Amino acid sequence: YSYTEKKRIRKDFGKRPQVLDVPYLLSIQLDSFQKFIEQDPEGQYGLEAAFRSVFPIQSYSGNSELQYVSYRLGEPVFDVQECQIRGVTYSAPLRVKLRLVIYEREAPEGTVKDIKEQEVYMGEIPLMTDNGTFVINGTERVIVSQLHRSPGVFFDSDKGKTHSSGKVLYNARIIPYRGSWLDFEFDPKDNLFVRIDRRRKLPATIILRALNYTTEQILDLFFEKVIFEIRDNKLQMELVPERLRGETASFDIEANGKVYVEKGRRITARHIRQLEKDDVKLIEVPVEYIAGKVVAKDYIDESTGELICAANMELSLDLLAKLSQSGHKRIETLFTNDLDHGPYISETLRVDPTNDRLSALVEIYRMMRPGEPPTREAAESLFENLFFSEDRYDLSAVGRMKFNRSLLREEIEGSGILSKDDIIDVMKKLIDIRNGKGEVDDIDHLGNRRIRSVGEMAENQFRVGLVRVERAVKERLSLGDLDTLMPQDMINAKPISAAVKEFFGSSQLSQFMDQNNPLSEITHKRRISALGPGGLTRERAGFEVRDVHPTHYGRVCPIETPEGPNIGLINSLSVYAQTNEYGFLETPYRKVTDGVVTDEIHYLSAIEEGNYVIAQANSNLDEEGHFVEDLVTCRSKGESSLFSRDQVDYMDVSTQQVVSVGASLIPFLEHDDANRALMGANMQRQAVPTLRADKPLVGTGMERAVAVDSGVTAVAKRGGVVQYVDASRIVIKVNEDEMYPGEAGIDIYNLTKYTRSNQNTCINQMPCVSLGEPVERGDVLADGPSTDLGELALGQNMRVAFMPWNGYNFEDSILVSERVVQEDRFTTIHIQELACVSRDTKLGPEEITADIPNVGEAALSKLDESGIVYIGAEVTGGDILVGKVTPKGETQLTPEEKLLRAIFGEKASDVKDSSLRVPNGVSGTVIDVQVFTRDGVEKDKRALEIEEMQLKQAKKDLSEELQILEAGLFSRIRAVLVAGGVEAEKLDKLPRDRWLELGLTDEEKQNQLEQLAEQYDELKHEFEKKLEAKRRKITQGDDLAPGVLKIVKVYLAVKRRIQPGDKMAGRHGNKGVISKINPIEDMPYDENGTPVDIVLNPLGVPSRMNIGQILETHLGMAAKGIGDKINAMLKQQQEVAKLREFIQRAYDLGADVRQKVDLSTFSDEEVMRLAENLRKGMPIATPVFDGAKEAEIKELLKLGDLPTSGQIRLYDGRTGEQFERPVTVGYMYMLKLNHLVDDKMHARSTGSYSLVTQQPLGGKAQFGGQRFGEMEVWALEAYGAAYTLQEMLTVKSDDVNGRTKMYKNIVDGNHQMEPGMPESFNVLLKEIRSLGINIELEDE
Amino acid sequence: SEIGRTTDPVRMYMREMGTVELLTREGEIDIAKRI
Repeated sequence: YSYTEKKRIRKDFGKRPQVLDVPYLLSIQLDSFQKFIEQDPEGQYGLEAAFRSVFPIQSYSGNSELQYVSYRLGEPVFDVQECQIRGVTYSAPLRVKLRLVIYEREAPEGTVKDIKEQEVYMGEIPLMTDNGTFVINGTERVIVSQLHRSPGVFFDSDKGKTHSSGKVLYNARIIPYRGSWLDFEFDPKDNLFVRIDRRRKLPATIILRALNYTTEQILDLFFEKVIFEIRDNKLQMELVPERLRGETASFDIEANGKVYVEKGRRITARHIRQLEKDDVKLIEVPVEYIAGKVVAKDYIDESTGELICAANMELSLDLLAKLSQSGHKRIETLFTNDLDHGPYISETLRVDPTNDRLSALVEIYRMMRPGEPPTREAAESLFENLFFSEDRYDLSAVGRMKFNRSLLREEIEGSGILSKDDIIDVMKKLIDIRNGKGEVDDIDHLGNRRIRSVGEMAENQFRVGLVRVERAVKERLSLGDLDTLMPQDMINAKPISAAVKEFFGSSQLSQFMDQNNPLSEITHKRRISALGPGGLTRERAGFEVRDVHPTHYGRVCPIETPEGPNIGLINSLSVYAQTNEYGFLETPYRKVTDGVVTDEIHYLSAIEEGNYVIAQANSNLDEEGHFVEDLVTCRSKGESSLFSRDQVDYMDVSTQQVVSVGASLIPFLEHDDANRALMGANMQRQAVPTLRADKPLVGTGMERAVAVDSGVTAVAKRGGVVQYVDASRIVIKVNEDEMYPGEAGIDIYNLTKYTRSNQNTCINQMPCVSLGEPVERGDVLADGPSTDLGELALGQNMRVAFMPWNGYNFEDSILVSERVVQEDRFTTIHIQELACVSRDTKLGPEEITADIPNVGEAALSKLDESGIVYIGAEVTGGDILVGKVTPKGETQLTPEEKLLRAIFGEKASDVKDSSLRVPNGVSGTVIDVQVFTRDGVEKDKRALEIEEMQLKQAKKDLSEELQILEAGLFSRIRAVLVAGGVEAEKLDKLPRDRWLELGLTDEEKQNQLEQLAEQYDELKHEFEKKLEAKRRKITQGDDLAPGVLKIVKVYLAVKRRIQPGDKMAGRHGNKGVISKINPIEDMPYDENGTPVDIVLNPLGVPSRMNIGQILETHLGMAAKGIGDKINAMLKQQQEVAKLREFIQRAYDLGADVRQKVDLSTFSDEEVMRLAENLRKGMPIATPVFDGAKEAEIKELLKLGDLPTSGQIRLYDGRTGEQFERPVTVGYMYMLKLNHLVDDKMHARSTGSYSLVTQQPLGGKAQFGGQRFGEMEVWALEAYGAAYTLQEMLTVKSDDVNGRTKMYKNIVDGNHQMEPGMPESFNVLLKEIRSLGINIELEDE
Repeated sequence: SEIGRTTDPVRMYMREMGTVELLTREGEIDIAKRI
């Protein structure tokens, strides 16, 4: 199957076959950043697009231009490990070829005088590591993807939340990628209002007159003309029949025959249809009918010439009589009715004050720049630069796509800027929606929300830096220094460096990497955030953005979200969800062509997904592919219903398509309530890696994917044979099948040993392979933290009993056996870094030294002659790690201590002890010491011995890899020499190196031999210069901060054993705190004397309906019951026939399960290795929603000779008598969370105080006080505790004189306070007087 | 009139500053002659 997976095969209970493999889980980060930094031959993505966005830069002249040729990312100075050690960003220099092209003064062509083309250095770009992280100032960071509103036009409303009448008021919003917002909206009186950048609203026809439309052109845009072609008399009128739909009958219609409908009867469809049966075109209308209609044109006379009636005036008998003396043939009129064609545009032309383009531009100017007198040129340029300038407005390719798609346009390409047509179409569609011919958008739809990832946010910030340098380059080109300067004199790299440095280090989406376990890391990298620059604020994010929308299905997990103030604002990508080329989340679906469900997979976005009927993955289907049922459950439109088997278009590709990677790891998630499943998904990624990793007995099968797709393991790049395995390195001799020609064919994997994560946990890699073992490509070679043989192992398998035990598991407490502590099951290694910084002070430099005043020889016992602790020293709280003294002066002795030193003659110290000590309560081992010394400071003996050790280690590592690689080359040479022209015993007669001097008969043989010789010479001279690069980077000085002379970083390794107060949890939201650690003879025990490891309360189960923790227990007892059997067969030393038979029974169990494990294919050695890996319980995979059924759990309990009830008879360890009912005993996967009570417990009697107010400081890092806030003060006021309160306010926090008096009174045994005024009240009085206000205490 | 419409002292300054027109090469000369 593999070599790494048939070591220990997890028994799969899933029944649906897997059509699509779970993708690479970190594709989001890696694909986004690859689009950022790769060389795009077109200008679509990344740095190329950003450079072409601003270049060519042309000055306010025709003389010169700066144009862009190419870019290039140089090699990083330090690699990622050196960057983490030295505290510097892992980045690559950006070298850009620019061309300063100079045009001469006077030509119709403006041809070139010369071009000065050279490479400028603009900034360093932080490089993403192999696993999707950035090392920024030494720490690994993750740039979280952003769910933001897509650019485009969005039609919305308020539903009766205005005007107190329940009237729904619609609006349209054009949101660009970059530029000003453009809102149209309706007022409660149905007038259209434009509003730019959320400012005061103008009537929407003002923006129509800023465009060159007259009122006549506006009226023909937004209306259709009722024509009165009036003959000599009788008022003839044009009519199309659907214009009298629902018309109020102002007159009886007689034409082409007599009356159809008399007065007092409104027009229904039969009347329109019989009138068009009569094919009526011309109708005689009364005079009172046209009185009130609105003329659509400017009608002027030819007698005098001036205006008879203007456009958009309500026509009357008087004005029609006026034009009748002028004899007009046709008079147009706006067709308006109620509820099908509204008057809103005319009723808006009546409210605006503007009458031409200049007045509209001026009103827009007064709105945008108030208090600034508008000139015609500024009023014209403000509008033209608002939305119609490429440099100020970008409705991007996604914004143009969503814009055209929202207005039902065919093309999805366009300009980034608005046009007259775009704005008119938006107004027309808002009017349609007002007139009932459309519906408002759902803005929480995931067709309306878009993913913006690190490679796009980084590009945006780079373009920001590029325009910041573009203004200065355009300013420099306007100067007459133009013939002697190169392009690297006008390019300033510091603004461009600052933009990307600010993004990568200071963004809200640039987050300290969650590095508790592998699941923490890949959950952080697959995180989507609505927050961030350009997103929401968590304080003003309402209830509806924090909701599970129907479009989240398959794209965003509905379960994995944090529980606090930002819930539904931080989301997690689903397992199969990927991002469109436009940034929209899509999810894969199987195509259902003829009722046959095909293996053809289409990725559908949330807009496309709603068009189709999509069957569930719980839908059964026969061998040929057809549904075995004929009425399938599907989602058609965001609803879900039953459909016929011929209506379905797609099917879900998996049952875990809907959940994230974290929720995919909870077995029996379908039996857990969704709140508790949310808690379990959130707590799985707080688990701390224990000493030994323990696979889950009950997993889901996503464990291998999680452990491999994070970079915590060492995975075989090419297959081979383990040539040398060792706790710190694996050396693979690659198979000849996978070797390139001219290559040693040796893969070397250097394992990470005991380094600290971002969370101060331990990152340690241990090899899985043994010596000489065959590996295939993609096999796990070394386990990371919290992985066991390449499976993600976050916790330990604990034998739990669900029963109340004497109140010790009351209210989520957990009772733990003492055997759990003896066996070090939840012991975790934590690594602290502690820095001692020696600086220049004004009194002189601080000095790292072992000669410390007021410190005995006992406290300097584990310091070397340089004053630094030895490596390996077992230290505890208060022990000096680095001895340091600060020079001081002017001790200003009190007369009493002056006499004290006169009597005993003891000099005062000119230095004060400023040493680095172990924090109190922390007791660890010094495992590493790093000394960073400034240039010009002399290295002490410790820095020199550390650097000598580093140089020997660099030379040793390089000579070791050269020995390995040249051994590989010479094995290949010996193999190619006996492959033709055999020297099989002559080769061992020749000296080793001069096999390279053997001219061979070349069919192809001497070609390979000579490229192998060339490869060997290049390996030797590559080692030779990597040695000098290492040596120069070791002996060089450190770029420390200004003022810092040296830094000594000590690394403590602390083994933390589990103790009462440590938070423990299951994967089903069953958290709890250890209350007691019980002796083994006190724990409940079964008939065989086996005690229970952990006793959990059964009362936490039925109200918090996480039933999956019971099933996981029942299955965990079954799984272990298999191992308990296999173990027995391995202790009785049974034959391999019996072990093979029983393990085949155990793997064949299940109701039509999808996996087939045939052990007849296995050799006896492979069966025995499997049986040895299954003797601690057979691991079991229970896919989410596709898991084990309870009947299969009972069948497997029956196979292990256990009660299928899951409940056994337990005895009290203390009395020996039965508990009166059977108890659910089994195995649950427990996790130790990073809420350790060592980090939480803090106390303080007195300490440091703040400067301005003199109250205690904040945290336990500052040794601070507890906040006795306002509600605690109310609690004390509700009691009559006036003295307790008065000492909280005055004498414990702020009364400066009273608190030292209180200390002295406590020391004298006198528990009395002399309370004064709080110092913050004096601060308050002085701050109210710094206003113009005389606040004063009336001291009478 | 833009009086009473803005709070910005920069806009107020630019507004009252732009009410004086630039001088020619000849305007500077006879202002300097007046001085």
